[PDB]
Amino acid sequence: HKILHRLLQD
Amino acid sequence: HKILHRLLQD
Amino acid sequence: SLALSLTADQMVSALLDAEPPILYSEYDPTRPFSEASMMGLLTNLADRELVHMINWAKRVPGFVDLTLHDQVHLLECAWLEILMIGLVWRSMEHPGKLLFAPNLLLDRNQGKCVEGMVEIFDMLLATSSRFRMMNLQGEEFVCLKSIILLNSGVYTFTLKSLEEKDHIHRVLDKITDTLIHLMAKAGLTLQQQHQRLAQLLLILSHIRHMSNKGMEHLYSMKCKNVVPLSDLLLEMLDAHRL
Amino acid sequence: SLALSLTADQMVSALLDAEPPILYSEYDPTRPFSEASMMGLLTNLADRELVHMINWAKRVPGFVDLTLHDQVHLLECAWLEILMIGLVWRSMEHPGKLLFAPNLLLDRNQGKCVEGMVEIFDMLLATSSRFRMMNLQGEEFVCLKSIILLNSGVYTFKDHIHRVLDKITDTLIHLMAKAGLTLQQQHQRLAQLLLILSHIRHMSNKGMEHLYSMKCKNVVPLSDLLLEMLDAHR
Ligand SMILES: Cc1cc(-c2ccc(O)cc2Cl)sc1-c1ccc(O)cc1Cl
Ligand SMILES: Cc1cc(-c2ccc(O)cc2Cl)sc1-c1ccc(O)cc1Cl
Repeated sequence: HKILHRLLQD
Repeated sequence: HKILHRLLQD
Repeated sequence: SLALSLTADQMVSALLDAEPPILYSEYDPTRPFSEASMMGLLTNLADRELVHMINWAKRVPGFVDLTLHDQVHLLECAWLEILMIGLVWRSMEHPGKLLFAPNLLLDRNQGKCVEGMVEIFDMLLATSSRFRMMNLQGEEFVCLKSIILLNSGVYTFTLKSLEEKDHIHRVLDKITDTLIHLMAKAGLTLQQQHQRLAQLLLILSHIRHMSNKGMEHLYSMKCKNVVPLSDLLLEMLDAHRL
Repeated sequence: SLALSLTADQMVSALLDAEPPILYSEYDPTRPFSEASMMGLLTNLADRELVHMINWAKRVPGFVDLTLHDQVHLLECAWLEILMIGLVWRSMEHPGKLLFAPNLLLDRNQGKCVEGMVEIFDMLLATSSRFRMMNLQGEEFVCLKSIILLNSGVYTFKDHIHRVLDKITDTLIHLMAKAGLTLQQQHQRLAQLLLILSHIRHMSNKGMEHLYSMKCKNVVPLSDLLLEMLDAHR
C-alpha cells in the first residue's frame, strides 16, 4: 500500500 | 512597459 | 516616509478606508453553465478586481515609498493570494459556499464543473471555515491582506537595494504591532495575543499554497485556450513562469 | 495527550533531542557534476533523510497522538518544506552556499547543470541569508520545523493539532523572552519567523513541480518512497 505506512509503524 | 507598470504609474 | 509615523489606530483606519469595492460578476442565471463560461466568469471578475487591487496597493502604507520596479514585483507575486484571501473573507458567513460576487455564490458541486477546481474550492472553503471559527475581524483581515502584499515577494527581489527591503520589514513590523494592538483591545491576554497572531500568520502559508496551485491551474487554462484570459491576467501569469 | 502538559523548557529539550542526523553524500571527487549525477546525489540524499524525518516526526510532541492516516497526510504535505528548512538551517554559516551535506557544499553556478534549479537555489540562499541576518537560534529552528510539520497539511484534512501549535508558539515566545527581547521585539520576531514559512511553502511548491517534471522524464531513478511522497501532491 504505502512505504510511509510501514516506516511510521516501523 | 507592462500593463501593471502602466496602471501603477497612472 | 509617513508609514512609520502612524499609530496603530491610524494604521487600521487607513487600511479600512483603502478597502476596494465588492464587484459583481456577469453571471446570467438563464444561461446554462459550461466549464468555459463558468471559468470565464471567474477570470473576467479577477481582471476587473485587479484594477482596484492596484489602486488599493498604492494606499497601503509604505507601498508608494518603494520603487516602481519593486511595486510591480510585489503585486505580480501576491495578486492571486490577495484575491483569494478576499474571497474567503467574503465567504465567511456562507458555510459550504464561496462568494466570488454577490450574484455568484458557488459550492463544490458547481466546482466539479471544471477539471481541477474542486481541489482548489475545498482548500478555499477550509480557509473560510478556519476564519469563521477564529471569528476573524475586519480590522485583522485588512492587516493580513497588507502583510501578504508586502511579504510574498520580499524574498525574491545588490547594494542598498537593501534599505528598500529593510523599509518593507519595518512596515511589516508596524503591521504586526497593529495586530497585537487590536487583540489587546479585544481583551486577550498576552499569551492569547501571541497565539492568535501565530494562528493568523500560519494561515498565510496555506493561502500561498492555494495561490501556487491556482497559478498552475491557470497556466493550464492558457494552454487549452478555451477560457479567454485578459491581457493583464496573461501578463500576471507569465511573471510566475519567469 | 501529554504534549500539552510539557513546560516550555521541556518542549525545547524534547525537540532538540529529536533532531535527525546530518547525513553525507557520496565521496566521489569527480567534478564537475552532470545533470544526471547532480540529481542522483540530491535525490539519493533526500531518500535517506526521509527515513530519519519519519522517526523525528514521531518524536515531535503530539504527533504520536494522531491517527496513522493523519500522520501520513502531514508528512506527505510537508516533507519537502522540512528538507528545505533543514538545508537552509545548515547553510546559515556558509554565505552564498548551500550545505546539502558536509561533503556536498554547492554554489549557484553548480545549480545550472540542472534546468530550473538555479531558481530554487537562489530562493534557498535568500532564505538562509534571512535566517543568518536574523541570527536564528537552534532552539527557534526546531520550533519552526515542527510547526511546518503540524501546520502545512492541517487545512486539507485539528483542534488537538491547533493546541499543539499554540504550545509551540508559547515556546517560541519563551525563548525570545529568555534571550532578553522586549515584548514588542517578541511578537515582531515571532511574526518575522512565521512569514518566512510562507516562502518555504512557496519554494516547496516550485520544487515539487520540478520533481514531477523529472518524474515524467524517467532519467534520474527516483526511489519508490520518493515517488509515493511526490504522487501525494498530484
Ligand atoms: C480568477 C480565479 C481562478 C480561480 C480558480 C478556479 C479553479 C482552479 O482549479 C483554479 C483557480 Cl485559480 S479562482 C479565481 C478568483 C476570482 C476572483 C476572485 O475574487 C477570487 C478568486 Cl480566488
Ligand atoms: C531532493 C532534492 C531535490 C531538489 C531539487 C532539485 C532541482 C529542482 O529543480 C528542484 C528541486 Cl526541489 S532539492 C533536494 C533536497 C535534497 C536533500 C535535502 O536535505 C534538501 C533538499 Cl531541498
